[PDB]
Amino acid sequence: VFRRFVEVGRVAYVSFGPHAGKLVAIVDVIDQNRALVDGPCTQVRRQAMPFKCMQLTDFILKFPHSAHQKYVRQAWQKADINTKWAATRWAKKIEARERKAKMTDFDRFKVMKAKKMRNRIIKNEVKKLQKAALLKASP
Amino acid sequence: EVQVLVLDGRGHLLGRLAAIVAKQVLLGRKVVVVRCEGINISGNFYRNKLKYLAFLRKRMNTNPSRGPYHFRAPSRIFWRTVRGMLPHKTKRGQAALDRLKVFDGIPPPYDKKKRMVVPAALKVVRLKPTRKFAYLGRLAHEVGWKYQAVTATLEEKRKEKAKIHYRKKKQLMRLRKQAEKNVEKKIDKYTEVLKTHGLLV
Amino acid sequence: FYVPAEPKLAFVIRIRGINGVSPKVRKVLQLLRLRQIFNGTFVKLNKASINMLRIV
Amino acid sequence: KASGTLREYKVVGRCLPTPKCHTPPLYRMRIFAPNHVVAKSRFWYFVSQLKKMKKSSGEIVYCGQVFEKSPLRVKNFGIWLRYDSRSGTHNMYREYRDLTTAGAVTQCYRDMGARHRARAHSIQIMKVEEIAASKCRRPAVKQFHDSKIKFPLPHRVLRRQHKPRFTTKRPNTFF
Amino acid sequence: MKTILSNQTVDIPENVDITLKGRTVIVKGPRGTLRRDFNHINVELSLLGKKKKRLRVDKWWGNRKELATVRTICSHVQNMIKGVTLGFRYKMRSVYAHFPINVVIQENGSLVEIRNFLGEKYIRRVRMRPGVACSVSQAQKDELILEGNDIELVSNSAALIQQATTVKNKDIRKFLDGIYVSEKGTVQQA
RNA sequence: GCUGGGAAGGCCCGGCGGGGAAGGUGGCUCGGGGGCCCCCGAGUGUUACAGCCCCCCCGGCAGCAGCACUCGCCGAAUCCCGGGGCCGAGGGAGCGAGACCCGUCGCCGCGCUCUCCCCCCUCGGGGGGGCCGGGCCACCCCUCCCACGGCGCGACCGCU
RNA sequence: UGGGCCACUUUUGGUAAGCAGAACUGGCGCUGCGGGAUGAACCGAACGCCGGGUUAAGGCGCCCGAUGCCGACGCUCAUCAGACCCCAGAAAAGGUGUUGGUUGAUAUAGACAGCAGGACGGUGGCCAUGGAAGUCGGAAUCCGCUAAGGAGUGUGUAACAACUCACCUGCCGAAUCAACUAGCCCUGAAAAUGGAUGGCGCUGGAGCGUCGGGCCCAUACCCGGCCGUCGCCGGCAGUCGA
RNA sequence: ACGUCGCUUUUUGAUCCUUCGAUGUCGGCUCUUCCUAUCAUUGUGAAGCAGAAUUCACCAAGCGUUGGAUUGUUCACCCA
RNA sequence: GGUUGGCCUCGGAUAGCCGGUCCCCCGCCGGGGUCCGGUGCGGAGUGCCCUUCGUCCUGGGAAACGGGGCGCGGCCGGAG
Ligand SMILES: [Mg+2]
Ligand SMILES: [Mg+2]
Ligand SMILES: [Mg+2]
Ligand SMILES: [Mg+2]
Ligand SMILES: [Mg+2]
Ligand SMILES: [Mg+2]
Ligand SMILES: [Mg+2]
Ligand SMILES: [Mg+2]
Ligand SMILES: [Mg+2]
Ligand SMILES: [Mg+2]
Ligand SMILES: [Mg+2]
Ligand SMILES: [Mg+2]
Ligand SMILES: [Mg+2]
Ligand SMILES: [Mg+2]
Ligand SMILES: [Mg+2]
Ligand SMILES: [Mg+2]
Ligand SMILES: [Mg+2]
Ligand SMILES: [Mg+2]
Repeated sequence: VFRRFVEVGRVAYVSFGPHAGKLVAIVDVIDQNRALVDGPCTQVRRQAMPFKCMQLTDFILKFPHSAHQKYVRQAWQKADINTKWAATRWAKKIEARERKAKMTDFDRFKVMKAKKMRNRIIKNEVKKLQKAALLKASP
Repeated sequence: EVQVLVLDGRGHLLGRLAAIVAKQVLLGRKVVVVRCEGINISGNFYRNKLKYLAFLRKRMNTNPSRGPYHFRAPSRIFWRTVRGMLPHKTKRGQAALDRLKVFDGIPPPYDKKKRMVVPAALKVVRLKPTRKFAYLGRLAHEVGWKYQAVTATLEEKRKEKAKIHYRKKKQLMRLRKQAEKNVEKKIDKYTEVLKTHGLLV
Repeated sequence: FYVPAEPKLAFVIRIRGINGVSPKVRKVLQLLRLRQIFNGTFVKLNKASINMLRIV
Repeated sequence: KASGTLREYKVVGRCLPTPKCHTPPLYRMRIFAPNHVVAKSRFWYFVSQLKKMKKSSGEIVYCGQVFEKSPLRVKNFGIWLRYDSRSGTHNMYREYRDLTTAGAVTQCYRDMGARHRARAHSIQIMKVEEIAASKCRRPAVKQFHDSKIKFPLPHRVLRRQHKPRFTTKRPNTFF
Repeated sequence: MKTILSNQTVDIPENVDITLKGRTVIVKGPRGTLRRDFNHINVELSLLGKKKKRLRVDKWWGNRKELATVRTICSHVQNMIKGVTLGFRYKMRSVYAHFPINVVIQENGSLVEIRNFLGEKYIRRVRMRPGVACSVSQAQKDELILEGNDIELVSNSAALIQQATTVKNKDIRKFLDGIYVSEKGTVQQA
């Protein structure tokens, strides 16, 4: 049933803690609660990290366990996880949340106007579809 | 807040939910808990039934009619649990207790409304999956509740009506998605604004 | 190894109150001028003063 | 002795020079302590048991924190210790996995408290060695000596149970 | 200690197919179909072979008690396979010193009437579990045959009969009368 | 600022290497797989179609208890700015004119004028550079004493 | 005033006692306040009337101020669970519940467990005898063939017989066995009105052990206001605008 | 058996904390309730349980546990 | 005396979910089996809807099969 595993090379999104919002790669495993973790292209130096603040992604790099940061970074840049990650639905949901949080009063006003017009048009088309689908005279 | 907070009691742990509800009604909020027969208690059923039977044993030796009143409905059991966490012998605590309404099943006022959930009281997150638990409905039925069967039939009837409502809602949402892809040239201008400001990924 | 000189100055704070204090401790605290809780004073450290600090 | 996160201290001491031996031997100890005050106290506690030394009759010529030489390398630590139970005294060998010696010793103190109800004043660490995986003996440690180790995170418990406190949606566990 | 991974695999014969719906196993063979859910056990079940039909049970981060459930599930599934391919047949011999135990089989083998147990005038009526058929054998004299697909139900029905024929207020080491399970085998002997 | 004059780490495929292996890469063997070609599991072991650890003949560059949030103790080796809250007790401070309309007063820290040039904005106003000689330290030369630590060379004393 | 009493520790009589009697210091008496749900004595701290800040001991699911931390690591399931000085209930002894630890032993020259074969000959060894044949007993405890077998581990017979072991061997293919030890849990564990971790309740903990960061508030501490007492045996007769 | 660890407050002691400007002091009768350390009855397990009878133990206090001679008796003893 | 926009509802699982679509059965809609997507839930309660200065000239878009009726009359659904 499981599709994502903690393994050497697995890229994890850090959800909270000092490095919240960043991506890391799992380099080694210790004591079922922590992992050796190194994001060399996402500004996370090698350190222990609890699995509780990790959210496993779908990317898996290829390097041996406890290989040096040079090799982890080479594996990160080859098949560049930064661009692949930015392309995923997960990352753009995060981006939408961030840019909705930084919305100003003027932007909120403009969003309200645009949403008003969009919803009125959509509901007019919905009424049109319902009325068209109500013309049923069939055996 | 200013609206009535309706909570669905299914899958919630008795004392956790009661603590949350007691603090809410002490903060002046009106709380309605529905489906009190779906409330769970941690620990296996025999142990919890023994707790209730020990509660049944406590009665005034001189006059049991004056003694403690053991309410057998799940709603009244949960209500008494909340009363244990309220200061019910003061006017403030009594007002808090008056701001609480509990039901077995979901009566017609609240069966047409959206039901909230308290994650900090949910069995799924609060209890290890290897632990046993008891159903408040079964415990009440076996300590003397009389309406487990009729509430079950009424609940299944309500669930059939709710399934019909959900099918209509899904039909409307499919039609809305079709409308969105239909009127798109006249909509992409405002869609762009929403996407720019983080609504509507 | 360089062993630094043993410190010649101490700062002493009385951290307990004035209730139920044994007479010798009471006398030494009065000699240290700590008659109140959270009263501090400087103490020149030597054998005589250190053995007084050990009492209190 | 209480705790925190422990640090390792190299403490070097000796007896005061006397007109019997002008240059007494220097003794070095590894002390795992919250701070250097506790480290000096524990050093005197141990050398009073081993040699006939005292804080008054001796001096501490050095006390410095020993930084971990490889804090970025996973390793296995074997700890030999002795502790007082409620009914006797026992010697134990325990194994931990960590990046720092002081971190492993902190793990040992937490574990002794958890499993044996032993307090830090009862526990008495006497050897910490980085051992090889082939030399490890405890199965809990040995199960992590897998070059292709792989496991999911099965039952994720919701931890932000109060943000929000009330919500329509019941949480998801599978991820 | 929490073991990282404990898994066991069972092999499914060609003539029987297994379908997974979460932790619900559906085993369909020539003799019928069997349903059993294992939602009380937190394991993952996977079907691996399109050619040899392996079913694997994995338990991750299990302690002692919940590692004890992996082989329990595997053995239950093997019993399901055995039931849908060969079935289960429990033989019961009725033993008595003096009074012959008269067993008559009512509608479709689902009801058993014990008449003369230890000379009593009380008639014992034992109803078999659904999907279990009882009959009186022809090869042996005082022998009942219980046949079915679910080993749970078949052996529970056999226990119902055996405990129905129980001596009261007597030395049971001397009064040995009753109906006892003599053999637990299969049908079709394959 | 200090520390092991931090420990680790980054980059320079670190280069000439030497060695050790295993949580064993490739390869080889065996056993189960996808249409004799591509995977999974178990053995061989030393680089291979990955990597790890130690010693280097020696490292170099940047950064430096890091603004990639790995792990300290600090401030004569420490200063600047901001926000919230509570408060406003006191009431003749003048040594001076001989007070006169109400002591804008003492201690403390500063600025300008009683010198003259300039410079920049502004229509007289505002903002800046100063304006001559001394020492002391920074840089170069060689130069004394002392303290502390190390190393070596003796002469004396004590101790085999 | 000349009835004292209590607590740590020392200590005498007594089976013991919320018993009787001493030593030392502190306390209650004479004393409020924060905490211990409650309480003369325990823990913190001693008090004029107030504002602000901060603490102690103790706490922070709800009662009830404060953890609504994405707290850390483990242990533990109780059909009488457990839950904080004094303190308000338990022992010896047990457990193949689980978790750690110590020591020893067996095993790819094939362990362990299962299923499957053999388990002999001198010899029904001697003395005991009513019958004691390997198995009621007293000493002996050997030998040969062996892969191996005790002149016997137990059941059984009046005695035999017949089973069974320890002993070897086949299959099976990789780790296994034993004795201790001590954490939690369970057994041991029975009283009278109905009832008490304070209650509700709590089992990814609101339990137990080890730890972190925040946070709560005492009449305590700091800053300030006001009252009074005490001290400075303080100042002012200089109203001396000259 | 020798030993040893407990529980109970239906015995009797020990003590003197409450009550001496007074808590009516034995027994019986009457009546209610509670406990279980169960005599019987329900359901079980064990035996030196063949049956009958009996003994040990478990869940268990729902229901019951009587009529009399002697004695103030509580106790005791006998008849049934 | 309070209060200072509304949410008009699947069932639930949690070692799993949600949505959509083509064939079979149920009298034209659901239930299955494929298949296709999504899943740190975006068909998202960290969400959605409504969004209030008012009018007057005055264009373009949306609409124009449109809005407002304490206007009447009828019908249907809902019983916990
Ligand atoms: Mg005190
Ligand atoms: Mg089997
Ligand atoms: Mg009988
Ligand atoms: Mg810095
Ligand atoms: Mg004033
Ligand atoms: Mg006394
Ligand atoms: Mg008095
Ligand atoms: Mg006094
Ligand atoms: Mg007092
Ligand atoms: Mg108090
Ligand atoms: Mg108490
Ligand atoms: Mg205050
Ligand atoms: Mg409290
Ligand atoms: Mg609160
Ligand atoms: Mg107990
Ligand atoms: Mg009277
Ligand atoms: Mg009276
Ligand atoms: Mg009993």
